[PDB]
This record gives sequence, structure tokens and C-alpha cells, in this order.
Amino acid sequence: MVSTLPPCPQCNSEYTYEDGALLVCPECAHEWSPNEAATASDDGKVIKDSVGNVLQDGDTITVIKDLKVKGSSLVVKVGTKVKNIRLVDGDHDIDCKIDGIGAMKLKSEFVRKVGS
Ligand SMILES: [Zn+2]
Repeated sequence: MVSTLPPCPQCNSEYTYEDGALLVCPECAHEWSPNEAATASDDGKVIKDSVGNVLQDGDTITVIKDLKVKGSSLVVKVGTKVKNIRLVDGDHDIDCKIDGIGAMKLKSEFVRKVGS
């Protein structure tokens, strides 16, 4: 019947309760979350480039380094435009399909969101 939750960092009265996914203090009329008040970057497994930017499933990318292709005759050059990518589960994973050779996987650390 009693809350095992922390007090209120504003009242310390301890008359705090849990209303769903956080703690609400009915005293000072302010809800707060113990750890989430600090907040962190979650949903961050989205594929990020060496530019420090985040891509979108369908966005246009461009390798910013000289990358070879092992099974294909193609060599990936700084400016290799591959659009409409697929964001895979791992942040180190850009799935892309390339007219001609086929589908390929790209190292996030070697690619970049074009900006278009
Ligand atoms: Zn309070």
C-alpha cells in the first residue's frame, strides 16, 4: 500500500506514488521520473555515419572514403552515391541495393548522409 519509490526531490515528504511510468508528487503538483529525469539517448541503434549524423530508411548515402568491393569489379570511391538505404538492426549496418552488381552492406564508419 506504500510506495517503495524515492521521495520528491522538491518536498522529500515521501508522499509520492507511481502513476504509470513515473512518480507523481500530489503535493507540489509535479510529476518526475527518477532516472529518466537525467534522460539518455535511447533508440540509438539507428545507423550512424562517420559524419556523426543519423540516416533514414530511404535516405541517400555517400561513402566518404576509398572502399573496395571484394566480389564485385566495382571500387567504392568517396562520393559513391547509394540512395534509399535500409537501416539494419545494428548501428554498424547499412543495407543497400545497387543497380548492376546487386545488394551490398556498408560500414557506417565509412559512409555519410548526403543531405538530400
Ligand atoms: Zn513534491
